[PDB]
Amino acid sequence: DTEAPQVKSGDYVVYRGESFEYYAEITDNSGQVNNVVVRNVELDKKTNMPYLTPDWLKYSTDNLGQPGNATVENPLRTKLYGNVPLDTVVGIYTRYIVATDPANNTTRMIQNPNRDGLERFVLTVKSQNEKYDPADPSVTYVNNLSNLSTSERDAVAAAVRAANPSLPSAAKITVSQNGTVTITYPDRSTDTIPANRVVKDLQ
Ligand SMILES: [Ca+2]
Ligand SMILES: [Ca+2]
Repeated sequence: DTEAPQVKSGDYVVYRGESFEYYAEITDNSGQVNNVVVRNVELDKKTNMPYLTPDWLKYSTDNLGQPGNATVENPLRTKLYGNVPLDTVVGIYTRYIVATDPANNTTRMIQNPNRDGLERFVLTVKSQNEKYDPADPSVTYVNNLSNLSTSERDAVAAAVRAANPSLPSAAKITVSQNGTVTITYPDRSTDTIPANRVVKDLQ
């Protein structure tokens, strides 16, 4: 056996403050894979060993080291998962999935976008606001569209929550002097709802 295992992955998106779960598929001409490693291409400048960042990106593979566990008909599944911290940066990470067969052939890491979705994958970390699309609330009637009272602002905030049960429980809903709504997600990103869908002049 001189053929390394092959990997089929994809483009993975995750969101701060949210959990994620993706599955990559691994095959080998022998039908058996003994190890799968998800890793940065470069070695940890300290231990001289492979590592994986971000530290919140985890992986696990069931049924390693068993005959017939990685056939083209029934590929081996590696789970990539985690909970994205609220405080991590938003950005892209390009990482590699490398598997080893009984002959100790291991998938090669090739730094080329033409390998994206195979053994190389791009993990996009977006802000939490990008997971949600706030819905307009039932309008609140106000005396003056240019100068909302405290109680009118409170009522708008409640109306926005009532119409958006899917929003993170810890999101903060604030309302400006003209009825503009800001939804501040736990990761501090924001969405806005324009006043003209939220408030109406009483008269
Ligand atoms: Ca092989
Ligand atoms: Ca949004």
